[PDB]
Amino acid sequence: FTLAHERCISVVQKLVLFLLSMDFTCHADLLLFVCKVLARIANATRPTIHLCEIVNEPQLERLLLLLVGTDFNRGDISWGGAWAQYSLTCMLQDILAGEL
Amino acid sequence: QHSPQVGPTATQAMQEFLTRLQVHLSSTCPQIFSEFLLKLIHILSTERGAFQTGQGPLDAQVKLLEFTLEQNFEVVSVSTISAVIESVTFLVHHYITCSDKVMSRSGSDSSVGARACFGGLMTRDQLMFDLLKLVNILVQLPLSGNREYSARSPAYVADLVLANQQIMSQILSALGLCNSSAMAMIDAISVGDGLFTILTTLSKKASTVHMMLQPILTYMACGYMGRQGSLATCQLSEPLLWFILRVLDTSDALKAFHDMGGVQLICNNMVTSTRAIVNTARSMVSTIMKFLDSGPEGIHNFAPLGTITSSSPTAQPAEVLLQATPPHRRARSAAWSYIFLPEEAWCDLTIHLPAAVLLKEIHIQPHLASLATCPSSVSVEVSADGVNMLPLSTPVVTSGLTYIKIQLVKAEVASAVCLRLHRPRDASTLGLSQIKLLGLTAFGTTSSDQVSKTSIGWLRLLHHCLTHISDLEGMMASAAAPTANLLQTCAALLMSPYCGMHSPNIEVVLVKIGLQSTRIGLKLIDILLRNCAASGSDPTDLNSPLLFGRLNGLSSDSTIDILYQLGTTQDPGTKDRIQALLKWVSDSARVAAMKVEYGLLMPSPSHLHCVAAILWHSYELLVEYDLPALLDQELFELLFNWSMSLPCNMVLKKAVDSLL
Amino acid sequence: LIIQLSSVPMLNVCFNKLFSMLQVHHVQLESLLQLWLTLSLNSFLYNANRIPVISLNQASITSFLTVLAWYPNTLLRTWCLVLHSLTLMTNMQLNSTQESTAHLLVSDPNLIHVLVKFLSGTSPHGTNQHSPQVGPTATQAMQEFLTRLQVHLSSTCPQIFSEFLLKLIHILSTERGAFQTGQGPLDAQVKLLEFTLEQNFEVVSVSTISAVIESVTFLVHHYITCSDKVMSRSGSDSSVGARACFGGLMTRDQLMFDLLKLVNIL
Amino acid sequence: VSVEVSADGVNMLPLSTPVVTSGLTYIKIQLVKAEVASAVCLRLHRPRDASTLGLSQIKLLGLTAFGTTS
Repeated sequence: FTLAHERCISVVQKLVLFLLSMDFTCHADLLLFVCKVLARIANATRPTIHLCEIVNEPQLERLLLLLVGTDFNRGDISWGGAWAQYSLTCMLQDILAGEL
Repeated sequence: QHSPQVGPTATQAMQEFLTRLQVHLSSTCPQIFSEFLLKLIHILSTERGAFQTGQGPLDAQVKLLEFTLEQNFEVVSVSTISAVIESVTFLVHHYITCSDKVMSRSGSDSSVGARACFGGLMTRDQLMFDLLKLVNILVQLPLSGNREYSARSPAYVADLVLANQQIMSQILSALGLCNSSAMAMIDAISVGDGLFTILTTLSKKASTVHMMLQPILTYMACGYMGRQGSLATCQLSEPLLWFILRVLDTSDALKAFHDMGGVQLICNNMVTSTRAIVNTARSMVSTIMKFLDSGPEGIHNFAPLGTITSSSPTAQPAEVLLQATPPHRRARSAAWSYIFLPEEAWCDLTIHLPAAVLLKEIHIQPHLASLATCPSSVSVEVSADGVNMLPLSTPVVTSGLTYIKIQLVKAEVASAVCLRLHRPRDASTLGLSQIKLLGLTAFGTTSSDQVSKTSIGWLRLLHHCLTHISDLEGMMASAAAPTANLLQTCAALLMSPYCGMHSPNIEVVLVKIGLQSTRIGLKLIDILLRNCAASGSDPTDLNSPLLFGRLNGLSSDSTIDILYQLGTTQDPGTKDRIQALLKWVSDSARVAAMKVEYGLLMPSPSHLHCVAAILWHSYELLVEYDLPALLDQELFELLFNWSMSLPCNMVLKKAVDSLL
Repeated sequence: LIIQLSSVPMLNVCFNKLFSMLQVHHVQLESLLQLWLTLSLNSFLYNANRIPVISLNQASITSFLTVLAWYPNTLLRTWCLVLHSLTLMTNMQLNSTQESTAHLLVSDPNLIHVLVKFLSGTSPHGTNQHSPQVGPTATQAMQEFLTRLQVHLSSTCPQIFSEFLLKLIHILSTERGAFQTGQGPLDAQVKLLEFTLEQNFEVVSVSTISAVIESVTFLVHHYITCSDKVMSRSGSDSSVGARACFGGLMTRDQLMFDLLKLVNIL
Repeated sequence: VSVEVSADGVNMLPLSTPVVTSGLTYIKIQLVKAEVASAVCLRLHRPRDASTLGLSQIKLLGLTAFGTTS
């Protein structure tokens, strides 16, 4: 069981690009699994993938706005519910912990 | 320790004093008394006043407002009224906005919350309700000739209020935050009802539809707290939608709304808001997790599966507090006991769960045999990861209570809970019986407003605009079609689980818009049959609509009904629609001779049967165009070859044979 | 075998933008602070001796304090997040001859407003009943914040910190203040005073001291003069009253006693 | 509990704000300044949870001008 670094970057980039393009025609339960798979794949490779390799600057800004922005969150209403918020936070934390 | 009240005697004395003042001044000059009373209310309700900080005796203040509500204001000034209205509106908006996330009350209490509306189909919120009643009385006062005093064309204070942008913005924002439950299934008791009544009166005294309509449009044209930008849309709720629908109940109001360009505004808002929302309903993933038989008021008690502990090294083990079956009500000894040191003030109990849970309620039952040992107050802390614990609110006073129940206004993902119990007032030992934690799971057997959460309110507004009055209907259609990606958004909303409005209304809207021209009809046919994604959508923009996530050419009864309505309506351009349908059939037949687009690769059998029914019923009737000329022999050859090449005894062959 | 960069520069840029977006209402303060804490402490408790991984600018801190000063109403959880955030920001470095972060924080007029707002105001007052206290956790957080401030400023210029403490006490104790009307959380105020009692006031001004003495003397005289005619206790209370002397042969009077001890030291 | 005291026996004046007595096994109100009284009124508030009031005993303590009781 060993994952090569070169092959997985494209998969992770496509997964995160899939995350940024969900709207009312997509459901949160799929997001809960996409986040988990992305984090596991990122941590699996021996030279673990860094967050700078995955996302772009506007992409990272949009990703953070999904959690803290006021056009996606409205007071007591969250982006994709508490489970989606929790999954996004856990994925970001796991990637950052893997890098350090 | 003293109560923040005053007692039944001082209140009655103050009431008598005010009554004597009013009686003596009535025959001479009641306007002076009314000015004095309004100024007193304004000073009390201003910034850093008693009302805002909750300072003085509540009963006396409530009695003051009750006495004020039956006065007469026939000559009072106009600056005083405006100041009072501004102060009260700001105070009530602040009160509605910032409310605590934790609710706790006695078992006897049954009053509904502040943000609850249409309940009918002491407490501080009663003070707020009385203040709103005062505003409602004030806003109906006729004005004098020079518009400097209230009077004894009739103008009204409502016109002055409507011209103030801050007041109207605050009222609309406050009403947008409320919620309703009775209206979900389709007079005033709460504060939201007071806001609704105030807005209704303002609408009834507007004197011109433009004056009432302008603040609504300005509110709908901006985002959160007036912010601009892309993907920013105004908060919308159920009572607010009800009020807006009541405003647009007449032909003149609808015509003025169309003239001001609101019909384009709502369509743009719908298209943008659909982009910024993810559907929170369940889908294939939940079904498959259910099929695996397990996975990572309908709520369940998770306490029996956790572990309880305490930070005091000399504490009695407390694993009995988690048992599901409560002890006997007449037990002579407490299930768990704790002894306080003379210098101690708090004790703590921590519950760890094996997995994260969406927590909603906490139940604590004290030892009923002796209530002198009930804890004086309780502090609750919640941890999601399991190490960093964060307090939830200020401690809750629980003296003389036979049952403690804490509810979370916003359910929280939790994995550990800490309870801090305060030393009793009189005794020196703590006695407890049971603890329960209630919540939900992401998946499994335990996993069990829509306007505010989705983008369906704009669709209801559009349906009302299109179908309320049949005379103006065509006009509205002409203003709606040129908007971009509207048909795709409506179709996407049509093929989703029920989210707040039934399918027939969506079908009516789609049919009405798709028949006002001929290009629109062809676009709708393409949307329903061969491609339903957004137009000119590159994922590199992060702001343009992207309607992926749905297969092409899916058939449902609503789609069949829409196709039948489009096919068999006698109007100019029907020939082009039949041409497009037959072209799609021909393309689907041709692509079958592959030995690339989805939908073409799978013609849904029900759609083919619908096309056959359209042809049959069009030929049976009489039409202004030549139907037989359109049906060529080449199409017959293609259909026969397709039927022969296809295996017997399946629905696709039957549909092809019906077409033949 | 390739070389890969670090993610902290672009994280710094994004978080500085996010903090710059607060004033015009494009982000939510509580969510932003929670995410900041979670990502910064990833180097696992809110220990007050950890350097944040992500670091902010001077402008970000100024905007943060400016927003906090006028913020409409704050719940208890928001205040706890704010206190933890300030405690971590103290350990942060502004380098990447500027002053320290602690020096920037103390010499800012908005910190006085923030602390007064915390110590003189309660949660939103709904129809429910809540104690006029704050709990054992927020008090500990505030104490840790003050301790970190003092530790960082001691070697550089403790007189600034002492001036800051005296000015805060004077504002709290003045007319129409929290102490005069008995408004805020009592336990936090008592903790603040009992922390102040161990400070050093070597090179503080003389107008500040005189103002503090005048305010405290007036407040204590008022408290002693107007006391209630009715006294009622539990069966366990044993402390003597205010107007009782030579007894040697939590509670508001303890706050008054601590204020008097401060005057005696001054 | 709210306490009112009348010296002549007809006009009663409240003594202070109500006293909070939740979860107390014995209620004892002391006057800092002893008061000449001939009638006493006690106003009891509705309990937080229950809907009935239960009482056992009431005592009034004082002194006279002359006699065996000082």
